[PDB]
Formats: sequence, structure tokens, C-alpha cells
Amino acid sequence: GKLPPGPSPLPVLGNLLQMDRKGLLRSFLRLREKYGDVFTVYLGSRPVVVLCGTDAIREALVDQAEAFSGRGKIAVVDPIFQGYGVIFANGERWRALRRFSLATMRDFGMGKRSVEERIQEEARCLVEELRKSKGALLDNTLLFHSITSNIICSIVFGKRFDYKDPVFLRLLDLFFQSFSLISSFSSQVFELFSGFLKHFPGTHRQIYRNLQEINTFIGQSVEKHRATLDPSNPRDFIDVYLLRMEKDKSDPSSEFHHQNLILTVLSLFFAGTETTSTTLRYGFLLMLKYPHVTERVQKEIEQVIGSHRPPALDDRAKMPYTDAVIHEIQRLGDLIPFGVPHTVTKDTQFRGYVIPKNTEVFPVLSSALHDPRYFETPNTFNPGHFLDANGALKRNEGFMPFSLGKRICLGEGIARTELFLFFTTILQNFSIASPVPPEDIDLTPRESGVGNVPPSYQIRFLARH
Ligand code: HEM
Repeated sequence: GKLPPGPSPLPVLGNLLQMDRKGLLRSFLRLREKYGDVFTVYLGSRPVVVLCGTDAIREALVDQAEAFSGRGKIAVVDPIFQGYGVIFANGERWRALRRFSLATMRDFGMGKRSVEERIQEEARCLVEELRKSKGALLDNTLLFHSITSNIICSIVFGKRFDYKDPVFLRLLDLFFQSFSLISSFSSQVFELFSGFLKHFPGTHRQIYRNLQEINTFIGQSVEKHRATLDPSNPRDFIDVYLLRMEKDKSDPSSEFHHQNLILTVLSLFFAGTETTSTTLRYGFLLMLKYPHVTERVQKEIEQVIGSHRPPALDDRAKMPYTDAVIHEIQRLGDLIPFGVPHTVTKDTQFRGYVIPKNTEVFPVLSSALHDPRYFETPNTFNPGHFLDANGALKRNEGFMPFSLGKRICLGEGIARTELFLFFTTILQNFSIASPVPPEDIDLTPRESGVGNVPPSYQIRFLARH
């Protein structure tokens, strides 16, 4: 068969030279109009299939769920192919270890009420920090990365850190050092400091010192966990990992398992922090721009929850307006616009084309979240996109911010619970304000017109009743 159509490739560098300063997404818009909703682009010598709009993406990821279930391969864009290989973590074992972690993640005890509990507790701690600010203008970027990372910490180590715990501050600094703590100005900051960062003396020394401290912490925590381990009551991720190790007959002193544990915990930290944090940050920017929406949410909190008690996950079912607002925030927020790449597990036939085994495939989630076939005003913030005439929450096929099919976001439940409880506990306790009138606030994704980054903004949290 033939691959889906697309712009003609240059031998060996494919379509890398033919991209626009306009931006990747707008360019994907152009190719789709020119070639349709399934097209092929060449990253160097390697073809990549691009899936646009709700229907094509669901046809692949749901209708042919297994065929499209392959995990992405980022080796693809890796320049060093004058050797090929990949230096893929010390042999067959590390393949073993990564699936050990995946299993542990997939086999790690939901304890939904215990996760809910952890998030309520974090939400309380956040409210006390916000009250202290006494309505001062602030940048909420660091706080929102703090609360989301602290949930991961509580699920991994069994308890949250204090916000100014030295080890917690090193974790947050590592986020900064790895770019998982960026703002609107960050890129001009990096640019200003480029000679420092890239020429001399770089940041590897500072990153090293952070990782050593984090590594020490984790090792000590592992020991303290092992010393009190109870198979009938796994407390957290470390316990579940230890339990699987015990079962595997694994050396308690393995360096491989120790390394593997830390890399898995870093993965969890990174996955669990940035997208959720940025969603909250964007949500409050939208709440500033639409004060009547925010008022309606506060009205619903009052009706269903009241003051007097903290929001609980069970309240969401009774708060369709608030739930719609959060859906809409995620929709317009569009945190992972190109999706996470998949590969097909075998030769795949798709709308009459053939996609060779192990070809990279991007389900462009932005093109579903903005699909006019499913949302009447894709580029306008409107909670009504998720509400019917009776005011009840409406299911929308186009709503796939966590992807779909076999490998939907493993954190989708924790993420949605954080969004619901953080948004409602904050708004129950505070009103918000900024120095910019709503009609003047600009929500366009800053950073070169593309890519990401919500505009950085100032906000006041004004304590209620
Ligand atoms: C608003 C927040 C979040 C968004 C929009 C987001 C979205 C995504 C998306 C689009 C994927 C790719 C699924 C695919 O391969 O098709 C995914 C992967 C995943 N997410 Fe999230 N996510 C968020 C929150 C979280 C959180 C809180 C965690 C918690 C640790 C997390 C963990 C992961 C995991 C482990 C994967 C890999 C799943 C698989 O390959 O097996 N995510 N997520």
C-alpha cells in the first residue's frame, strides 16, 4: 500500500527544511487543508503519520486500538544515526526494569479515597498559604507547581512535604533546571543568560548537586520504607515497588533497581506536575477574564458545598456547572496539542493507506479539542460547550485532553480530582482580582506565537467570609 499523502520530502532530511516561522500548529493546519485529516511528514528519513480531527483520531486510537497502541519512539529525531543504535539503558535488563515500573504504576493501588484525602489536605495547606498573602498581587506559578508536585510526593513517599522543606525545594529547583517550570518570559531569560547556560560554566554542576540530594533522600526513604513494610497495607508507590522486588527475588542491594526506582520517581514527578499545574494557572487566568463565570461557580459551591466544610470529590456529580467550567479550561488549555506519539504495532491499513509497523503516529489532540464538528465555537471560552439546556453536564466526543484508547493518561483520575478540588477549595475561600480589566486580558499562548506557555500574570486572592 501507500503511506498517507503529504508534502514531498527532501532525501534524508524529509520536511525539516520546509517548516514555517508561522508555527508548527498553524502549519499542520495548512497541511491538513491541503492533504486532508491524515497526512505524512518526514522527520529526516523517517515518515510520521499525523491524525487530525476527532473522527480520524478515534478511528485510529479506538477503532483500531491495539494496532495504534505502540509507545512513541523519540529515537526517530535523534541525530546520531552514524551509528544508529540508541544507547538504550544497559541492555535487556533495562527493558526489564522499565516494564517493572510500568507494571508497578499500573499495579499501584488507587486508594481513590486516600488520594482524595491527600488532595484535600494539600488544598487546605494551599488555602492557609493564600490567606497569608493578604490579597497581595502575586505570580501563582510556583505555588501551583508546589501543590501538584506535593501530591506526587505524598503518593510516592506517603506524606507531603512542607512547602519550604529543603528537599522539596531541591525538587522544585530541578523542575526549573529541566524547563518544567517555565513562564512567558522564561525564553527571553534563557536567551539573556545563554552564554552562561550553554557556553560556560553551564548548569550541569548545579543540576548534579540537586540530583545528589534528591538521590540521597530517596535512598533513605527506601530504607525507612523497607524497615516498616507491611504487605497487607502498601502505603505509597515505594511500598508497591518494594513489594514487587521482594516477589521478584530481587537483590535488596541492587544498584539497577535503585537507579530504576529513582528514574521512575522522577518520571512521576515530571508527569504529575507540569500539565496539571499549567492547567490550574490557565484556569485562573480564564477565571479573571470571565468574572461572571467565576461568580456562578462560587454560587454553585455555596449551594452544594456551603462554606463550613471542604469540597469533596463526591460533590462534583452535584456541580455540573463547575464541572463544565473545568472541562472547558482543559479544552481551551490544550496542554498537549500534538498528543504523545504512538507507533503502530504492525502494518496497519487506514483510510486505504498502509502505515508500516513501528511508524510514528501523532494523534493531534488540539485538532479534536478545537473540532468545530463537535464544539460550536472552538476558539471561544464557553462552559456551555459541556452543558445541555437542562444545565446538566454534556459528554463530548471531541473532549480528549488525556488522549484515548489503550494508553489514556494513567494520571487522568488524579489530575481531574486535583483540578476539581483545587479550583473549588480556592474559590470557596477566596475571590480573585487583577490589575487588568477582563476585556483586556489576553489568553493567547505566548512564546513565539508558538509554542506553549500561558501569559504570566498577577493575581490577588481576597479572603472570603
Ligand atoms: C491536566 C493534566 C494532564 C494531562 C492533560 C495529561 C495528558 C496525558 C496525555 C495526552 C498522555 C498520553 C497518552 C497517550 O500515549 O496517548 C498522558 C500520559 C501519561 N500521563 Fe498524563 N496528563 C496529565 C496529568 C497526569 C498526572 C497528574 C500524572 C500522574 C503521575 C500523569 C501521568 C501520565 C502517565 C504515567 C502517562 C503515560 C501513560 C502510558 O503510556 O501508559 N498525567 N497524559
